[PDB]
Amino acid sequence: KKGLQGLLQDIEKRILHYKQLFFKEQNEIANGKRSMVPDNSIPICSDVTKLNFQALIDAQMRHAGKMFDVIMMDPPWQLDSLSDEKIQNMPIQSLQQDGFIFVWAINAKYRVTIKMIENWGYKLVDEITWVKKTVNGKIAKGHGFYLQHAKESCLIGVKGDVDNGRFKKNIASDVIFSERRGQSQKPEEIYQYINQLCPNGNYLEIFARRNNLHDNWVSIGNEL
Amino acid sequence: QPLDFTQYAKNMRKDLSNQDICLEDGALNHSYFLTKKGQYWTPLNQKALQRGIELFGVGNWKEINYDEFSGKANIVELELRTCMILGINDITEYYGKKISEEEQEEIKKSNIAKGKKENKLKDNIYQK
Amino acid sequence: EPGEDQLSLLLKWRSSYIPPQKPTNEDEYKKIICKDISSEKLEQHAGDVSALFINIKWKLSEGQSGKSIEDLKKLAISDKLINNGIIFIWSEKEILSQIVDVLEAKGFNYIENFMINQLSADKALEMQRKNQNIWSDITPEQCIEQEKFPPNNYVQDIFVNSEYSFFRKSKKILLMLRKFNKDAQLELRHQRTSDIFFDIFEQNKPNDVSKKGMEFVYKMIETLLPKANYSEENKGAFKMMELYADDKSQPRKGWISVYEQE
Amino acid sequence: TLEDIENEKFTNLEILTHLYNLKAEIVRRLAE
Repeated sequence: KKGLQGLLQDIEKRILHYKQLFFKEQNEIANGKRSMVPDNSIPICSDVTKLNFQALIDAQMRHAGKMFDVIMMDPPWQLDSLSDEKIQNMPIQSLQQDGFIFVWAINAKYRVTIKMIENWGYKLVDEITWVKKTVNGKIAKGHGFYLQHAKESCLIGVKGDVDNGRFKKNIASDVIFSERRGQSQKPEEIYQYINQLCPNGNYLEIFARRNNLHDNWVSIGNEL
Repeated sequence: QPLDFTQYAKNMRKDLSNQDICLEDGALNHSYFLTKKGQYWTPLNQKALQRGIELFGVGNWKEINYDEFSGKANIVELELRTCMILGINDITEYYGKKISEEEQEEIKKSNIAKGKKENKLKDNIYQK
Repeated sequence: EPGEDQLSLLLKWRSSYIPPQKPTNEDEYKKIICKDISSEKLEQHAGDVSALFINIKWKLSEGQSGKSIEDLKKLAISDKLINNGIIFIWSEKEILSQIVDVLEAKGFNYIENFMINQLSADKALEMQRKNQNIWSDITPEQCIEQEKFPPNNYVQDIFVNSEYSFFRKSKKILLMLRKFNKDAQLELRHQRTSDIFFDIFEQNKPNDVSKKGMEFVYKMIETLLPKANYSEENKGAFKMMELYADDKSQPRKGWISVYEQE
Repeated sequence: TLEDIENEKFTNLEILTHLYNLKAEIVRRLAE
């Protein structure tokens, strides 16, 4: 009918409008415009199972004269996701001498995470918990088996001779009380706390996300 | 002595990051992050499109997709970028035409100059 | 407006969890008094227990008084005392791995985590005096007792942050570890209490949970396991046990109390 | 639904190719 022709006309105007918007965006991109990613970020697009860590060690030793200090992690557990064998066989004990590790375990993967970081060579010394929040100011309660889950846990190991002028003591807090944003996006307060712990250091981030690229962090991820 | 993280980041990005994440000097490629994953127009893709326009005609971007880019590309994006690098919103008058590189640049500049005094250039695009 | 600020709205649970009076009848508790719990054979005193709450106070510094991981190793748990149940034990950041290792040595597997976010009644008055500057000069403890709390719309600056060599301590963790039996099946009540609640505290006493907070913990345990509560058929066969008990809140209906050197 | 895909959180290129596919399908089913 003529109504289908009118729908064709409407989709023609919509195509022209969105074509103009696309041309505007691609003309602005090929000009002076920067994204939300900082200029000092180091993103690496590689799967950890296939990534050659020796090249990373050589580059870090060449261009910094030392090694990493924080190896913050957030592994995709099986419960794309990968098995715990690959996470345990990763070369973390070769990526650090004197530093910390942040693992961001879940409730179903708590004891195995503790065993993993004790097998890498670290000693469990601290724990950081993220208590979720609502817009009104209450706790965003969820669900679970025995109790309603409204928390997220980060397990912290230590290694080597940490006590120097590099790392600082008695800083920040274990509890991050902040709203849940994104799909699975940890708050920026953990990055602020890390920068309070080791100011002007070298950091590594495994299983990193485009939403959490930072101006002092080497970040490895697959969608990065 | 302390180190500066600008040169350190550029040096790390030179040998660790991919060719699309950083430039030749080591500076961050913001165009890669301003789009989604996978939908990024590479400088190799632009040269591939121009070489396909050199070889085959305009408006028959099926063989161009088949044996130019990867065997699989976006037919819509090929048309949009061909319109953008010709300076003209709609390429109806260019259908079936095979244009060289120099003549392509001349046609683009001629369209830009034609629309400059016609009050038509909206973000380097001529409307008709 | 009252009742809408973050502090007065996060501590709204305290109006319903009033601790009860002590049970006058003798057949509602056990009240065992011993000398050394770790050397004590609890299997003689109590039968099958569904909930074992260990109210242990850890020793972590050189001068700090309390119990240790070696004292936890010397404590005896067998299938006679608890064959199908849950252990609630106060854990610490320094000895979490040792605690879970020694408890998995006795057949108890980690299940869940229930913690208390510490809020300072001293920092509340300090922040009130800092921001506002007539009722703010009384006591940081009478405000706990009278429940007259100052308004606070940003609670993250009120946390008890005790001294540490790392990130400052601002929480109290109660671990839950369950002995999975095979033939039997343990009665549960899923999702009746959140694994987090805020509670007021003292800056000088970070390890002393309030009476209402301990009431909240006790009602969480009793709501989690409903057939372990006091009833007619549970007389003489109480299924809830306490280790290192205190006279503050432990004489309770349906609860076995084991004291240390009264 | 065109009004659904236009007001969605889609980027300006997936919107554009959805619009082109819809236009091609409706012109094909109009002509034939």
